[PDB]
Order: sequence, then C-alpha cells, then structure tokens
Amino acid sequence: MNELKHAVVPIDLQSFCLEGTLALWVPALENDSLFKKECVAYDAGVYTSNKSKGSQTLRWSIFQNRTLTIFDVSLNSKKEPLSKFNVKIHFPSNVMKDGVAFSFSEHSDTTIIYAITHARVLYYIRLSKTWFQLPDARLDDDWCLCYRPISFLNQKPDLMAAISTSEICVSFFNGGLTKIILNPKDASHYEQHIDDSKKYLSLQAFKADYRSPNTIISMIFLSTYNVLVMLSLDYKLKVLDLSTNQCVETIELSQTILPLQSFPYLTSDHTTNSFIALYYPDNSHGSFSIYKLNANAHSFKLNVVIEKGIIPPSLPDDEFIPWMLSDFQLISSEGSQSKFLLIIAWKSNLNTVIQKCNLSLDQDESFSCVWSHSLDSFSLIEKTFFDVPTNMSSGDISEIWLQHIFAHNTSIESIQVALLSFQNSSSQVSKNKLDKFGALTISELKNAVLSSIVSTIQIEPNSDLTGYDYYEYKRLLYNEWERFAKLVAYLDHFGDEILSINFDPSNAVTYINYANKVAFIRDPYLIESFDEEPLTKLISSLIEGYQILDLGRSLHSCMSFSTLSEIRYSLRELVQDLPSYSLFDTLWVFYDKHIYPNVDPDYISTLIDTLVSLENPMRDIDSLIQRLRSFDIYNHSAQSPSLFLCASVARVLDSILKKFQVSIEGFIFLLSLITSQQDYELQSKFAGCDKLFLSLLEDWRLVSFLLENSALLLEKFEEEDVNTMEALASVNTALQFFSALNESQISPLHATVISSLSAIFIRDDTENDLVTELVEKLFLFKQYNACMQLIGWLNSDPIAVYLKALIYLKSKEAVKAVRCFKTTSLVLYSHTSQFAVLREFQEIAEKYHHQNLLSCYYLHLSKKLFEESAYIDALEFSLLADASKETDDEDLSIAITHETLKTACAAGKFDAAHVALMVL
Amino acid sequence: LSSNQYQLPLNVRPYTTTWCSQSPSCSNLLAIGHDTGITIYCASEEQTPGSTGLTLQELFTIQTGLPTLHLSFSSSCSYSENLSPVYSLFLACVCQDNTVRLIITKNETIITQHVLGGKSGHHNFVNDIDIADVYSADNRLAEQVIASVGDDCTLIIWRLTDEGPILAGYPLSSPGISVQFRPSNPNQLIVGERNGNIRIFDWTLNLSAKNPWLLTLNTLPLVNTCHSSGIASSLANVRWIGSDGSGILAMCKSGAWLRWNLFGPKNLLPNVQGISLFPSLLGACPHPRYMDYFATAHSQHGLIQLINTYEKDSNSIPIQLGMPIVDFCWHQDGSHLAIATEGSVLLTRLMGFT
Repeated sequence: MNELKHAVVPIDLQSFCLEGTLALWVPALENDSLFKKECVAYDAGVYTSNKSKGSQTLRWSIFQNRTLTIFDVSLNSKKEPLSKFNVKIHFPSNVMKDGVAFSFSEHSDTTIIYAITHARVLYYIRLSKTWFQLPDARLDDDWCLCYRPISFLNQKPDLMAAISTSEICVSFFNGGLTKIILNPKDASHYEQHIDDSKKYLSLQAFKADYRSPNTIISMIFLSTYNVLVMLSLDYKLKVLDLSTNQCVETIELSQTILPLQSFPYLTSDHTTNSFIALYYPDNSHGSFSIYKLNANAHSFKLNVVIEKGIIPPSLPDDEFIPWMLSDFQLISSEGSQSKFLLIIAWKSNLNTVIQKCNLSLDQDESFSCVWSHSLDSFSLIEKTFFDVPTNMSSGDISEIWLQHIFAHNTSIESIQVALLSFQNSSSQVSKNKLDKFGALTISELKNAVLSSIVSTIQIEPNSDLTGYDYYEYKRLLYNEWERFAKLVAYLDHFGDEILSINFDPSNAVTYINYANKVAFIRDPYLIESFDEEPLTKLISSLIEGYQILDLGRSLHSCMSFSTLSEIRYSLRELVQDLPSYSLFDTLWVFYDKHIYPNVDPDYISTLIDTLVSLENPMRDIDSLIQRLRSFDIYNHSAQSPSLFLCASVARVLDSILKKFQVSIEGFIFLLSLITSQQDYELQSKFAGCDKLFLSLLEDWRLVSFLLENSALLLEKFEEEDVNTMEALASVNTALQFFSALNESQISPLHATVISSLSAIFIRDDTENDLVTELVEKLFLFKQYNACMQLIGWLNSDPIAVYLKALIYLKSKEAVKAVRCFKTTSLVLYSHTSQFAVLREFQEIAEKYHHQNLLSCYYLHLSKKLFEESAYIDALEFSLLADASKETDDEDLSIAITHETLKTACAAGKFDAAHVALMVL
Repeated sequence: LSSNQYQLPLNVRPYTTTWCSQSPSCSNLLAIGHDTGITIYCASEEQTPGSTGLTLQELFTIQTGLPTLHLSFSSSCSYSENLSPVYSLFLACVCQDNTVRLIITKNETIITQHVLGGKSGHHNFVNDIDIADVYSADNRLAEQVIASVGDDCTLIIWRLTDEGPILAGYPLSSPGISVQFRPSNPNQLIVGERNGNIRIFDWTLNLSAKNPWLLTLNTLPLVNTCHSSGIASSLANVRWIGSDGSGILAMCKSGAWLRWNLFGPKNLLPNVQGISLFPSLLGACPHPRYMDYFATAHSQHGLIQLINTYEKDSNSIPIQLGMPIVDFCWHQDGSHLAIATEGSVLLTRLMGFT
C-alpha cells in the first residue's frame, strides 16, 4: 500500500497567529449539575466539530467540560481573511456528556450556531464575520436566544441536525423527529413523534438498556433543495422531505446481528454532493462497506437508487485492539465521474489510524480501489540525548532541554499544567488553577519555567573547601527535566486524541480534527519516502544508487549526539569562514574530523569494497539527485491568511530537519569514501566531485539557515502601525518566508510550499542567496534583535555587508557597523532589485543628475549617521564624500560641502586644523 | 560637587579608558585608547582645594597608528628612576584589523609587540579582552595570559610563556560580549555571551594524557517581570565583585541588574535583583572598595547613575554631563571617577566616599 502523513498544529501557535481571545457568557439560571484529577479533566474535547459553506469562510470548534471554544483556520483570499482572534464561550453546564449540541449553518455573511447543554436547553448564537475579523471587544446586539421548543425533559435528545437558518431538527431516543422554527421573539414547532416498543415475549428477557424500535441512529442532510436521509433502529432506510415533514421513502435492509453492535457518537452516513453513502461494519468481521445511493428526484416524487455492495477493510488493527470508526466523509471529483474518494478515521484509545479509499470506475461492475495507509506511533528521542552537555556549542544544561520542548513543537497546555503543578509544593488546585489561567503571555512563560526549576533543585556543595558538586547537579538536572517531560508526554498520551473529519468545498482540502490539536493530511514527499529507509519496501515497490542512499542513512544514524553537535558547530563555522581556504583540500580534512567518532576500520573497508565496485558513481548521483527539483507555478499571491503561515512553519521544520539529515548523510559519505588511496582519487578514473560538493554545501547552508530561522518567534507592536503586510503583523517566526512565497488542479498549501522549496533549490539561476534576500526584507519590519546572530551567521556579500552595517546600527554598537560601512562600497546602486533600501541611495544618486562613483555613497552614509543621532562618525564620513568626488559637479560638490557643514555644526568650534586630522 | 576637565588633543577621538587598578605600583596611571594609539596620564594630589584633591597630569602618548577599542593593563607594569624616570608598560588591546595585540613599552617607545589575528585569531569582530599574570610555585613570571571573546562565537585563551606561545580556542553558544578573570584566583574566569549566558570557567583543566568548563548562569529568564524588561534585553556586561572574587554582577542593555554571591548552604535563585533608570550600553563598573556599589551610564545623554545592591541607593545620580559619555572607570581610591567623552576626560570627586 501507499502511505500518508500528518501535519500537527500546536494550539499555542494558533494563539500566536491569533492576537486576542474574547470570552462570552449567556444567561444561566436552571442548569443541572486532587491535582492530577483536575489536570486530566482540565482539557480534552468531548467532541470536535468543523464547518464551512459555499460562500467564503471557515472555522473550527473545540468542546470542553463546562466550556465551549472556537477559532479561525481558513485559507481564503479576501481583504482581511488573515487578521484573526480566538473565541471562548462559557456555559452554565457542559455541552452534554454526549456528541450532540453541535450545529453550524450560515445565511448571509454571518455564522449561526445551534447548541445543547447537559440537561434540557437549546442555544442559538449569531456571530458576524466582521466580529471574527475585528480585534475589538465590543458587540452591540442580541447575539443569542436560548429556547426550549419541545419538552426535552420528556424525550431527551440524542441527535441534532440543522436544515436552515431559522429551522432545525431534533431526534430523540423514542424515535420521534421534531422540527424547530426560531425567529427573533418567536418559535413555532413541528414533529414526527413516534413511540415504539408478545407481551408475554416482552415479560421475560425484557431487561436491557433503554431502546425504541423507531429511534434513528444517525441523520444526514443534503440539499438539492430540502432533503434528509435517515437510518432507524428498525434498521430501515427512511428518507425525509422538509416541506412535508414526512417519510418520503423507505428501504428494508435485513441484518439481525447488525443492530447488536451499538456505538457512541459516530457518523453512520455522509455525502459528496447530490449522492450520499453510508456503511455498516457487520461487527467483528470489520468488513464495513460503501452503499453510495443515487437519489434521482422526480417531479412526482423523489426517487432512491442504491448502486453498490461492499468495500473491504485494511487489516493492521488486531491484538484485540478495538478498531472504532470515528467519522468518515465521502468526496468525489466534480470534474468527471472517473473516481470517488472516501476519507475514513479509525481510533483505538489514544491511538489512531487514518485512511482514504479511491474508487476508479466507469462501466466496470468490478472494484478498482487504491488504498492509502497511515501510522501513528511514539518514538522517544528522550532518554539518550540527555547525558552529555560538555561542549558549549549548546552549553550549560537547562537551555538545551527547553530547546528540546521547543523542538518538539506539537504539545501545548500540557506544559502549562505541568509547570504550575510542580511549583505547587503540595499546594491545591482550585486557586492554583486560576493561576494557570492568568499567565497567558508566552515570552515570559519560559522565564517563569526556569525560575521555578532552579527554585526546586538544591545544589549540594562538594565539601572540599567552599566548593560545589556540579557532578550531582548533573544527574539532578537530567532526571529532573526528564521526569518533567515524561509527565509532559503523559499529558499528551492522555491528550493526543482524534474525533472527527470534515471536508471543505471552498478549499478542497483533506481536513482533520484531533482533540485540541488540529492537523492535516498530505501525500508522501520524496524525502519522506527515502527517509523511511524502505529498502526492502522499495524493492517490494538504469536502476542503481539507492541502496547506497539507504545504507548511508543507516551510517548517519550510526553516529552519536555530541558528534552531531561538533558537526553542527563546525558547519556553522563553515558558513562564513570556509571560502577563505583553498577549496578542495578541506575535503580529506573533514574525514580527518570523522575518525574521532567510532568508525571501525572494518566498517570503513566494508564500505570501500562497495565503492571500488561502483560502475560510475558521480554520473548517476549528480543527475538522479538533480531530478529532485520540484515544479513551482506562478509564484503570485493573493492576500494570505494565518493557518497558511504557521502550519507551513511546522511542516517545514519537519521537512527541513529531515533534509539536514539526508544532506549531512551525503557529505559524510562523500568524504568517508574519498579519504584513503588519495593518489588513486586524483587519478581521475572516477569523474571527481568537488564542484557538486560545493553546490551541495550551498544547499546545506540554506537548509540549516532555515532550521535555525524557525526558532526565533520575535515580534512586537510598540508603534503598532498596520493584506500580507498584516501577515507580517502576526507574531510567529519563519512565517514571513512563507508569506514571501505563497493552483490549476492542486490544493493551495502544497503548491504554496512548492514555490518556496523551488526558490530554495534554485542556485545560480536566482543569482542571489535566499538568506540575503530574507534578512534584506525582514529587517524592515521587525525581528531587529534576532537578525544580529542571524547577520553574524549570514554569508559575506555586499548586500549582507550593508545589512551587517544597518543591524550593527540598530543595536547602536557603532564601531563594528562603521567598520562594515568602511570596508565596502556600492556598485549595486540603481539596480532596484534590492528591496526598500536601494531606493534611498538611488534617489541620492539621481539628485546629482548622474551616477558618481563614490562620494555620493559616503554622503548617504553621513545622512544615515545623522539618523543614528551619533554625529561624530558623520564628521568622519562627510569628509570622505567631500574628498573622493571624481565627478566635479557644481550642485553635488555644493550639497556635500553643505552636509559637511551640518556635521561640523554637530562638533566644530574655533580651532582650524583640528578637524583635518581625525578619522577612524 | 567638583569636577576637573582635561582635554585630549582635539584630533584624538577616544574609544576606551581604564585605570591600572590591576597593579598598585602604577595605580595612578590612566590610559586612553584612540584612533592612533594609547595615551598615558598620571593622577596626583595637588594641594588643590580639598574638594577634588586630585589632578591629572598628561604624561605621554604612545602612537600605534590605528584605533584602540579596548584596553587592559597587566600587573607587570612598573616604574623606575635614573637620577630621567622610566615607565615599563604592558598593554593588551584590540585594533582595526580585528587583531588582538600585546604591546610592551618603555614609556612612549614601543619595545615589543605580539599580534594574534587573521584565521588563527578571531574570525570576526572582537568585543572584549582581559589580562592576568600567572606565576609558578617558585614565583618567577611563568605565563602572561590574555583572554578574548568574539562575534565569531568563540572564547580564545592566549598564553605567553617562557618557552613561547600557547593558543587555545573554545566555542560559545553565542557571540562573546564580555570577559574577566576572577580576582585572587587566576585559575578561573567568567565569560559573557550575547544571548544572556554567563560562563564560569577553569582553563587549567587539561594538560597531558575530562571535565566541562564549570558553571553556567543566565539572566534572561531571571528577569523579575514585575516590570517587563522589554523584548530585547541583550546582556551588556558581567563582572566579578570582591577581592576574593566572592560575587557576580550582571547587567543588561535594558538596565536590569542581578547579583549572585560566592562563598555556605545550598542556593536556588539569584541573591538580589534590580533595575537601572536608563539603558546601560557600556554595562556596569563595580566600585573597587564598596561591594554594594556600582555605576551605570546613559551614554547617549551623558548621565551616570550610582546603584547600591541592597537598595541603600534610592537613585543617586552624582554625575550629569551635557554631552555623550564614551567610557568610564573608578580610580582605586574609590571616591574619584574617570570619564572619557568624545573630546575630553573628566576627573570628578564624590565627597560621600572619602
């Protein structure tokens, strides 16, 4: 089978790309009703509900004990389908112990929702799209009207189903169907109330859990105009007309051992467009089906024609692990009836399997169905990465672990819980819980974390002579953060849970609902398929080179952690400094750094034997890897939203990390090979590979540049001056890159990542380092502080230089900024390809009616030195301008002498020859 | 108060200043690192008025021909007479060419110079430097040790021994912005990375043939947060305090300061914390005699706040100039202050510390 992959969304990163979070209450009177307990029951999601309509927009709903929640995760193209905020609706009691209480339907540019509390009431809330867009706190209307249409006391509801903005249907255990009409200050109601229960035969063996053989299991709704579909407890297929409020059609499906199987929640039926499908598990066989009915509505009466038998399952669920159908949705390609695709979610406890079935038929009564598989498992990277913190590449101890929790970047409030649970010192919850709710702000969180951690681990002295035992601080800290993060993993071995799936017409994307963790479905990328090391599977799936790739991946996995630490530090040192040396001798030097790890000469020679046996390595490697470059289209963007940027951030951290893996692999091999027998290496029987080596190292610089870049979330709205420009006005990092690189027959996400990855791959064609471009633009808006270590990293280029300058300026460490300014110049002016900084120098050049070689630049630097308010360096540079002028323009010379006059006014005085002899 | 101002030559643009507190025999020596060299002054008790009973006399100018950013005297500095007198100076500094130099002089005549630069030295700009003399058990001059930290994310330990030079390079998780050996214990030193890490480090741990450098504190997460220190609170300075090196004082660019103490029992937090009125781009300059006291500067507007760690301060700003302050440092006596601005050097006496 082919595979599938997931893309997980941390709720805190949502809360990042969502500036504010507002909380609404509703009239509450009559409503019916220790640390680890409250922590477990703190968060979950009793059910999950996601809707979207034909018009425009899209949101997701999270449920909660005594609490309702909702946020904006849409991928649209409007004026403001990007500026977002999060909504918390408080309730007198929870939204039922069961899956009910959810419904969403719209009307006109608004969202209308129908709810049910634990006991016996309805809720009707109308929320404006503008309400969603605005950061504003205020509402000026009656957003909600609670009501009890029929007596829910008599017949408790087990199923709710909207049909329109005014009307909504409810289904009871007894089997009756009520319809509820609402209106401002109005409510009129309808029914098809049915009560279903010889009497001797009902005297004995009568005792059972309450049932009613006219109950309906799950209803579904499809509008051609107004049509419903129903499955009853009699297991009859009933079809419902809204106008009539009566059963238009009935079909008898005869299975006796089928109603014997009863499931909580679960959607027994769903739909594509006009047609609809559903299926029955047939119990332990786990056969299930697809009975995609075609409903041919005729003028006399709407007609029903089911057209298909049964659809087989996959068989990985076993070991008595209860497979459970969580939800499914049916979606076909509206382009042409060539294929139909069903999305299916299975869950067993916390664990989850997800799969899609694609049926390609036309005339065949046969069954042509491609299946996809997914795997959800936990691999603990914990226990071993803990021991060695000896090198200062990432020194100390604590900071590293923190960066581990940030490296995961997939679990959220579990952390908060743990933090303010460890700080208690046998303190309670009821008050400390509110203390958990209070903090909110993320940047300070980590500070509170460390402050709490150090306040818990006593440092016992060495007792030598006023000395301390760091060697105890060792185990203490390691097992501390280990136990901590183990309680963390346990708070998402209790939390990481799935419940529903909901497809969207406007976006055509494979949505997914996990408990408190939204996610996405995507096809395997090449890198993924080759990182699975499916050597045996690839075999099971002009043919050479791949075994080297897999075995090699194993070779990389052979190395230790401190090893990769040293390696990362060394390459970090190979970003800026390496081009200074003679380029192709460092090759053997890298393997000379590779002997320090284990690297048994047995393994070495074992590989060498493979190498000498190679037919023609380079001519296959360079080409077959060159074929890996993707196809980007258009690269033009509409006004992009926020789920775009953050989700792409997470998924790209995954892909980029696997890239760093595969690349590091590649190099490590390339010099583990061409080490010994140096003379034979230079014999040129092999094609040699130094050039493509260099190219690959460019690639690595970029890849690990991003790998770093997705770790600095810095933003602020001091000035708060603010489209995609408002997308930069959102907090999370790495986004700016994705917004910078945001469709004919393909989902938007995939393509808008494709353009990016393509803009990364492309080397000489762009004629520009993507790093220089990034910091060039990103500097303008925010992140002024991060681009310090970031510019200290970036490769030396004229661009990179003037940026080094302006940044070393924003930090006002004048000196080094000034050394950068001095040691370079401009041949780049009047090119305009550089963004929003060249235009200054260019306007200045044009102000002299020409294009002077140098003096103009120096002038620009004098004015800029004014912008820094530091006047003395302007005294310096205005001179250079005044001097190196090789043009002899009147206007220009006058202007320069003038600015020199101002800088002098900043520090002049009487003494003549005392401003003639002072520079640097 | 009483200030005495002494003009640097008008063509001399200052970059740093420092007292020779590291050596008692030349403690009246004041150095000015400028764009062409290093200028030496001497502090002396005139009769004056007993207000600022101390004046500066310009001794001489050592030309080097290139900018001196940072400057440090060694304990090897000495004074002699032939009756005419001769000063024997040892100066560690940083030049425009990103090199780290040790210049040894007899007065204004430069007699010896060692240079550490290029690829062997720092691979970027050098931010801070400090020097210490290490003697053997027999007590001859065994080694002169110069330590430097850089924007190449590197701490470089430089040893100048009887049998020659010993170079050592070490990585940092971020640019090194400050560095200083521990008083009364040259075996240890402290390192100041940009990101807020503070390194306690034993450089004698490896000889001939297992342990890391020693300890790491951090200020960024310890910020009191009662008043947010802002988004970017870049570490500006870290300095030892006490004559036995019994304390540590850290200062951010924001003005937030923290103190730890080093002796008894077990410890769980920074001993004290606080915040300056103004940013401290230059960091703090601890008082040589009162451990509770240090000075910080609003270098752009020309003010200097004096801070007491146990809050005896209550905001004391004894110094207010009308011009930017380029650098400063405490005279050994602890009552006088030496301050270098873009064209001058002031010696000010605060009557309260005499």
